[PDB]
Amino acid sequence: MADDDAFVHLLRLKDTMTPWALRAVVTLGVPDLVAEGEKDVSELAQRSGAVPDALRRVLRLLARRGVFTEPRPAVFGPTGLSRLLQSDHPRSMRPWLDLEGPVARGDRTCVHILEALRTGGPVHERTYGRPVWEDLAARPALGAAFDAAMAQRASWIAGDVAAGFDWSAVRHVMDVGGGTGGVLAEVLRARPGLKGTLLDRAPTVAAGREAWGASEAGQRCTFSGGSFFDTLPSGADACLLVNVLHDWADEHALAVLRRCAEAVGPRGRVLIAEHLVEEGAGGPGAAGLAELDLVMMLVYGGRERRLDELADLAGKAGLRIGDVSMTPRGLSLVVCEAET
Amino acid sequence: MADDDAFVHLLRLKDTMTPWALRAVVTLGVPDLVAEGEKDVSELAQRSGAVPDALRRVLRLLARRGVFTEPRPAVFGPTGLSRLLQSDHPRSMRPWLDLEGPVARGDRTCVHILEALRTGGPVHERTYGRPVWEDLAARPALGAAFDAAMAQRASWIAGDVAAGFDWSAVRHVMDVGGGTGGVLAEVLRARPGLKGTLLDRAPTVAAGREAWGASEAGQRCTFSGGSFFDTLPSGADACLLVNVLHDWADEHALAVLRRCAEAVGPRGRVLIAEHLVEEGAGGPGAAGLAELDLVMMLVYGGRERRLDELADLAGKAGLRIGDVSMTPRGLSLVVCEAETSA
Ligand SMILES: C[S@@+](CC[C@H](N)C(=O)[O-])C[C@H]1O[C@@H](n2cnc3c(N)ncnc32)[C@H](O)[C@@H]1O
Ligand SMILES: C[S@@+](CC[C@H](N)C(=O)[O-])C[C@H]1O[C@@H](n2cnc3c(N)ncnc32)[C@H](O)[C@@H]1O
Repeated sequence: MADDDAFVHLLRLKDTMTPWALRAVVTLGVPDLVAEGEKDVSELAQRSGAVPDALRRVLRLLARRGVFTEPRPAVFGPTGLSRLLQSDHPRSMRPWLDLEGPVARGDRTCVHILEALRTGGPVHERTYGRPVWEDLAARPALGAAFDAAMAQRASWIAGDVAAGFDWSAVRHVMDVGGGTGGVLAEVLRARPGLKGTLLDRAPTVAAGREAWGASEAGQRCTFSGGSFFDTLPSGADACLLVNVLHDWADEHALAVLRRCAEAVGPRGRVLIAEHLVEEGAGGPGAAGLAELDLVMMLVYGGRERRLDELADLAGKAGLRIGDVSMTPRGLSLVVCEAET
Repeated sequence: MADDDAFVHLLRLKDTMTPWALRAVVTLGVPDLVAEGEKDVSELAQRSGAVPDALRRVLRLLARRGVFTEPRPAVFGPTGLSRLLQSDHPRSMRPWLDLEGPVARGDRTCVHILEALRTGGPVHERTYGRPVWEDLAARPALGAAFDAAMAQRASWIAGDVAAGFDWSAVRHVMDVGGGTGGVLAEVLRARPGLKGTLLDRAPTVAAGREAWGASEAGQRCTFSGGSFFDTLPSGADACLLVNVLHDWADEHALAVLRRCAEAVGPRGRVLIAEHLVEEGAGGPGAAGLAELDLVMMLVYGGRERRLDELADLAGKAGLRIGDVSMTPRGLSLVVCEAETSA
């Protein structure tokens, strides 16, 4: 009749084999290997690095959850769900579940949540020896993979941010923590007379240059490698913070906003774009954001924030909330000017 | 399926924050703390060992999943779900989720699942320094907590074992690997005429002696400390194996069946009570059993087995599979006898 069984509900929540069965199978590329059709375990185990027995058993669980079909014993075919796990797929989940990549690799922190509760700080260092940014920097290939994954998210959100802000009284925009520059590229091409500056890590900006630095919009952008905890390049009236504040704890997220305020001068405008948490939660939107927030606590030192917490940071960095809007999709867009 | 529906369902499957939030919060005793009613985070944080902000954010994820209530910001209260996580509770799930206890401790092995596909064998040693049995033996407190947690699963299935078998042909049963012996005890007083023996480790059985060795059932039961891989005690005409084979890789599980086949002699019984995996997809619990099988692979060297995986193992010990009937509660029961006859 209805969904009233508290015991069953608890069984849904406590499963930890399924999420790591899932991640592992994506890492070993089984969605790709079965995309064509039914494949028996001997074959799937050979191509990936796997023991046939173990893989049979891991796929059996995931087949009980509808990720794979098993029409006979030890043969596994594709489903609507496995389509979404393929590299092939337009909006693929692969970069977020692949343990080769840095994003899913950070989910190994889940086992250290107790220490995270004791110290109130991140546990990426406890899992891997160094905290997230340090070891993404010491392993460039991991850093490149991080940047490529983030570029997939940015690419979806770009056209919306470009439209979502007013660019009339803006002559030079700085994308601070802008990744490969997917958002800035859109802003500039949408507004032919804008100057741009991509500020990020050196190999990140350089990979961004290769991608679109030759294009019409690329010509009107300086690709400036560096750190946004230091002083920023001068002469930007607008600074753009698209999904960077939630990576950082309160003192560090503050320091970024200070450097952005410093960079834009008085009556300069710092433009923030995040998904913000909302007190009286809701269904799938708020639950997903609360999950993501624990990823921020464990991997990074960060946090998803409400509008009012964002306001407490802006006030301590000589800024004030001007115009809060929202993209027809849920991404909120806040413009901040200077005080006095 | 179609894209968005598939997408929704995948999000449920991929979530690793929730199940560790849940285990963290159970380890800290937050369900006990809110049993009386709403508590502020300040008090929860103070009474757990926790930073308030860290705990708050953990609790609001679990709030959106229905484990706790949050009626105003930063206050958390009990639910039907949290009631089941109290130590207090009769059907309590705390021992399966408390990371200070041995069961949930094993769940940390999930992060090394790729290594387990690489080699095939367990990764408890990779995670903790020793394989599951050896650091359970090296930490007496975990050893008792394991036996207390296994006795709770024994408690809910012992009635079904007694009525599920025919004890008429039996004189002296021996519950091999039987734990504290909740399955033997319910067997010995539901059948007054029988004798008993409980083989497990010495502190496991001496604790079982303290629990019910004084009772009327316990007077007829020899509480023997030992190892079921070595020669079993002499003079039983049946051996009982209640959820003991799924802990062991084929080769160790074989050795256990041989000692059971040897101990009873010809015209004896080896009675096996296990949850068996089905080739199709059962329902429900094939999902749950496939979940458990992955724990058995990662933590222990073990496996959930089909009837025929059992048949092969009993076969190689000179046993055949006789009667195969199933409990209402879903447990398969099989009487094994000597392979070759008359
Ligand atoms: C969430 S990401 C990318 C956000 C970007 N708007 C996007 O969606 O592609 C945050 C960015 O901050 C950058 N970052 C981290 N620490 C930094 C530092 N000290 N200086 C400059 N950039 C940094 C990362 O390299 C990354 O590109
Ligand atoms: C799954 S449990 C037993 C379940 C229990 N009979 C019940 O019905 O709840 C596994 C048993 O194997 C036992 N065990 C582990 N190593 C052993 C050894 N060397 N000798 C005897 N028993 C051992 C454990 O103490 C534990 O009681």
